[PDB]
Amino acid sequence: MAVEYLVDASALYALAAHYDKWIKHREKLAILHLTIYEAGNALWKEARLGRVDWAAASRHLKKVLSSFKVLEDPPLDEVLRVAVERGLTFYDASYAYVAESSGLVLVTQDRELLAKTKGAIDVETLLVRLAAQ
Amino acid sequence: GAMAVEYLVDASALYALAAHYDKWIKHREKLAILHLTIYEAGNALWKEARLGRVDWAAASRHLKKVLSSFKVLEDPPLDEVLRVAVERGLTFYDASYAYVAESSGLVLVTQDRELLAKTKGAIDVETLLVRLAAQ
Amino acid sequence: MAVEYLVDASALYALAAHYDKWIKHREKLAILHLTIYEAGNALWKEARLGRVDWAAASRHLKKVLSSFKVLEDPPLDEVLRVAVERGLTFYDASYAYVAESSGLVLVTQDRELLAKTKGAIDVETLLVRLAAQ
Amino acid sequence: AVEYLVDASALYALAAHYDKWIKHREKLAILHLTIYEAGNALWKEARLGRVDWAAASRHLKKVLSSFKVLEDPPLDEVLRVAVERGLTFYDASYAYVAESSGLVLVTQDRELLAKTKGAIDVETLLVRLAAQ
Ligand SMILES: [Cl-]
Ligand SMILES: [Cl-]
Repeated sequence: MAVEYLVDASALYALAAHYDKWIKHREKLAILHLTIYEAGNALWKEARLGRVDWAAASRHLKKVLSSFKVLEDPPLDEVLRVAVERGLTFYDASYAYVAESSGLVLVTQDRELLAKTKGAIDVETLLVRLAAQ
Repeated sequence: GAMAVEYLVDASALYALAAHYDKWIKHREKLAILHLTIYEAGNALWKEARLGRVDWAAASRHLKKVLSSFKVLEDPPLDEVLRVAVERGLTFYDASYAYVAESSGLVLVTQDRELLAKTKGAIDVETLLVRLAAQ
Repeated sequence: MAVEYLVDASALYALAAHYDKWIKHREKLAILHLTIYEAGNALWKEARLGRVDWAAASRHLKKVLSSFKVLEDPPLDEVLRVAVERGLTFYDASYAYVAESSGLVLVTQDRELLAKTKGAIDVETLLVRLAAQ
Repeated sequence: AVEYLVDASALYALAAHYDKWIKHREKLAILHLTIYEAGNALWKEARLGRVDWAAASRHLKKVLSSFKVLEDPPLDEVLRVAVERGLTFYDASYAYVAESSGLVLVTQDRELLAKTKGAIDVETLLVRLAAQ
């Protein structure tokens, strides 16, 4: 119990393939309402370019996302400031803001975020940390 | 959640409405947005700031208040939306709106012509304003 | 003209892994100027997401793009008309207009563009055709 | 000759200040990309209700045609500029050409103004032409 990591869309995407390795740790994981849509839009672009099992895959992504705790939305107010100050998009900035102000570890697969978010790690790093418990 | 909601407002509409507070404020219980709406409105203001909007900060505070006035619905099932996306040739983001409006029997208010076309019962901000003026 | 096919970003991106299969038919393969940027952006997103071999891969992509002939830019007002009438992005509409306008076969991996561009085909269909020659 | 490389956000604003720069056109160039980005912005406005999109598309055609068009950069290079300076491949494309070509990047994008040596905005470009 008690959230420790905030997972963004590219991290969630990577994680969907290691279900077993982390579900037992699902209590330490969270996302934003935003992630659901971003994961969806990414699955959508794949179906647009030919992914055949998009439907089945769509069900599995749904199951993966259901495993996570969902945090409250950050104030648009603050996020914009962080986006303007760090050269991030409003989307990425939302994760950086919530992670730092909430004292959480931001798991992302983006190189820009890892570098502009204090304490940010990648999916792999998250895995070693979880396996060590 | 609530139930006095008749309209689902999207980012493009919300943005237009932001400059017509008075005409709809007293009807607020009738309008709703999705969580996604918060980020989309933000991303739009963000782009203006990136392009040199002087008052982005002040404007962000205003946009914030405007958003606080709306009821926020629950997130839709991912798979359903993806299907609507694929079927009507919409982005997953825009399909989230079409699905929720039609699934809940709500009127989608959008400024996007494509959405108006593929979402049954959808109206634009102007149409929304007239309907409110008469009630 | 000897050119028969207009290849877009999604087509071009896949084609890059079947170099030998089309390189001999190259003089029948063309792209738009936009194609360069779109392809570079796709690789960029991959690097932003942790693609280690992005330095070397960008070189392979350059070579790939160099094998294609580059068509002249379409009229903005025409491309917009198509984008608005068929519900396509301006970028996508470009390919639709040029291909149909020039009597070429649009090769796209985008279901949306296939369904909306008269004669459009996918990469697989392109290969089988070149195979018959 | 060419002195300034104008991107999409800049090209778009300048389209309202035609008389202020035509006579200076030969000093103005874009990328092939600039055509697609401009058209995509008008498309968004048309999608969002703009009524005079057809007419507006013609004026944009004329404006865009008044600019020389540089050769496409080595996808090779550009990518590097973008990874290092945290830009997108599109923006980086402009930072590369202007620099590697000793041109002054003209952009309405704060992020680019700051990551491209000697880059200036629309207003800045307009005061200069006023002088010359
Ligand atoms: Cl960025
Ligand atoms: Cl679309």
